[PDB]
Amino acid sequence: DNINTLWTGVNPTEANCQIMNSSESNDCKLILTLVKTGALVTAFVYVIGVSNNFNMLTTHRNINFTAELFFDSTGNLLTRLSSLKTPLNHKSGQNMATGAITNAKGFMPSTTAYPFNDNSREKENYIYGTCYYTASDRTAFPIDISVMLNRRAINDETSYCIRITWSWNTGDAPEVQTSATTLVTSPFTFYYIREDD
Amino acid sequence: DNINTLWTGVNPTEANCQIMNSSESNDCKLILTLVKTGALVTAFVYVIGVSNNFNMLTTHRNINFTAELFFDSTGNLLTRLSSLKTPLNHKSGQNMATGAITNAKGFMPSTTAYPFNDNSREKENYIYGTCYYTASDRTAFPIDISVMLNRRAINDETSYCIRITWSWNTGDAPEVQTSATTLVTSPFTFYYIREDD
Amino acid sequence: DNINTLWTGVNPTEANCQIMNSSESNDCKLILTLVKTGALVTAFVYVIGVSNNFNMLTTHRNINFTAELFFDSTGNLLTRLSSLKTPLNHKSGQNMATGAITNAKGFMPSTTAYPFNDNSREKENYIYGTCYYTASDRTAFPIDISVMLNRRAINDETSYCIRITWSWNTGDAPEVQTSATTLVTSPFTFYYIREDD
Amino acid sequence: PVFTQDVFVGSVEELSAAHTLVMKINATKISYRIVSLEPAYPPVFYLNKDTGEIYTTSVTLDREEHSSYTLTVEARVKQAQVQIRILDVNDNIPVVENKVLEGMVEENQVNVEVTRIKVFDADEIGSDNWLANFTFASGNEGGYFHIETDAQTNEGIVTLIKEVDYEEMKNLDFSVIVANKAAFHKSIRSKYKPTPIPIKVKVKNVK
Repeated sequence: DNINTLWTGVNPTEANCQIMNSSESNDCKLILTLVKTGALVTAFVYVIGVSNNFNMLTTHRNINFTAELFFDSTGNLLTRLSSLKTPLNHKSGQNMATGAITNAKGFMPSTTAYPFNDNSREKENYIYGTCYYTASDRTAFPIDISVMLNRRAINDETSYCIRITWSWNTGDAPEVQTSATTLVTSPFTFYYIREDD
Repeated sequence: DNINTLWTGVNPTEANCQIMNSSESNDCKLILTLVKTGALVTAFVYVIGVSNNFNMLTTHRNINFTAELFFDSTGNLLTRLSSLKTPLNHKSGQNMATGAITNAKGFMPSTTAYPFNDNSREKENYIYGTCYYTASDRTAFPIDISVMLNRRAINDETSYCIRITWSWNTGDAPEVQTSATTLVTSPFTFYYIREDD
Repeated sequence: DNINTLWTGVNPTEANCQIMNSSESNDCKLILTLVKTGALVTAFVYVIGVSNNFNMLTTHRNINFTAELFFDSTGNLLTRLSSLKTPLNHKSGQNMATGAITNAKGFMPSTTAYPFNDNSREKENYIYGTCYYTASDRTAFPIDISVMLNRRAINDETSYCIRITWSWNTGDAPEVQTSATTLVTSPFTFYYIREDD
Repeated sequence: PVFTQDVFVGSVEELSAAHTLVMKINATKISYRIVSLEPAYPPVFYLNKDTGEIYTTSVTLDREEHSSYTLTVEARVKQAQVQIRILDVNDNIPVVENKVLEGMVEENQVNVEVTRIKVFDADEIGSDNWLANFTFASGNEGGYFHIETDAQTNEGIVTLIKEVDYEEMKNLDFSVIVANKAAFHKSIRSKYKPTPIPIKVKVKNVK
């Protein structure tokens, strides 16, 4: 039943994404899992900071960083534009099932449920939620998550778009430079209606 | 594999539920999906505004409205009593699979888990959540959701019941009389225990 | 299909767990359902009070109580050490299926995503959420849930850990001595990457 | 049709849920309609033209905004008048209006007022939802100060019933919590944050 999962795999050895635009190389680990549940897709996403620039964000009061994933008509990840520079694959133990993928489209968000370039239905393309950052003092700091599905496609080859924007705006940063160790968020689980296989 | 879904379809052509009893006809689209996951059922629900009387609710500080689904002993929706007037069915692409339904009883709340007319276990029939509304200014507006399961049967043909009550109470209405376009709620996903097939 | 569920059952006749250390016997019923969903496990947990000392927790303004589940290398529930004193099993109707289990290992938290004895990845072992306690006057008091996965093993035989702590610190006590009936927490659902079968 | 009464009276609770049967217009097919509504805004009542039962709509009622509604109705001509009074629910927390609270006690005095604490509640005046119930959060464990609720002004009167020793330099400073006499409605319960308001006690050095 491994064919029904599409994930980046359990914690990879090296950084696998470029979220912050200031970083020149892979700066953190984006763990994203997609599981088919009948007529929906359950997404299970979070981040693990790697680069010092990304980890330092916790020492700031007003942050907002976005991971953008794009997919073509076959559901394959467009690495050249998507932040997650490593393609998604099926489950094989705790790793990616190195091999060809055919039903990637089945995991992609439905365009009928979530239309492209239609103002009247815009509000159908937004999901919201909350994740938590565990502080070094054993306290949970909220972090807003805004998910945009499709809506806007930059180019011709983009057929599906998933933008996950993490944000937080407080009066006291979760950590201080001496206590900030790594920016890790609790897994965020959301659902969306999936495109036909 | 499509039998594991019972949903209203994706963006029905016309309104499919009369959520406001004051409305002379169907006034909003209730997008609801039920998916079997082993011992649980995942329900995935949201609302799209159609009629002007329902669309104007965005302009009021305090609002509450309930969508009620009553199902008979064989799991079929009693349209003449419920807010949503179209019988559910399985997935078929992004539409409803027109055909007879016999396994609907598996998508209904379990009678042993959510009892009828039993005060000692009354509290077991309550679930809660938070939807979001996308304001015209690109800001999230929470809406509290209370989902009651069974717990009362209006008439003899009601074997199962799901009541979804949306509501908000705040000091400023999310919109104003000029900016309101439509009332679309961000998806809500909840779970419950399912009865034997 | 029934092999994909691991639950305590629905409303076991007698109390099956001991949360409060002060209790000399089982003080409540812990309803837990773990369901395989691709590369994840969907956990669905709540508690129903039985003993008077447990139900009286509804009268205190600040409360907290923890359920610790420890599993050996094969996933069998260590009754002697855990808080749930009834071994988990598969689904048979609305009850536990009496019989041996061999695929329990698949349901436990993955030892990779949630490693033992590692401070650097510590933050990745915590999930956070909120449930609701419904009052006798029909309120909804939020209960903060903190879940920790296998990030510490107290004994040698422990191979998987799941510690779920409920807490609240509110303004007015939910119930008074006369109105207090039982402590039933609204269902809490969370997700965790599962260990390889 | 002929109405059975020129003036109908009904009542509904504040924050009533949708489609709560408010009342019933009696007359004796009979087709009803709402001729006029004062203050006409928002549309919080619905008249079933077939049965004549006035319900509440999805627009939740709000008493502190509108005290009562006046409907002019017709039946199928004659016009009838209806008055619908909204019944208050304790859905607004009291907020302590006075800020700098520094009482001045006189040494070795009994049955004397220490100070006054003004309070504000947006709930209906005179009802249990409006009166303030005061509890001593701290600073009066020794049983010196007693607090009462002046319902006329909804004010917490703090008085003294024990002789005090100035030379003892008794730190009589205290702090209180404020809550309405009736239990809060489910809307704001679990949102109630009992932040204590302190009050300082000053002792006169009687010679």
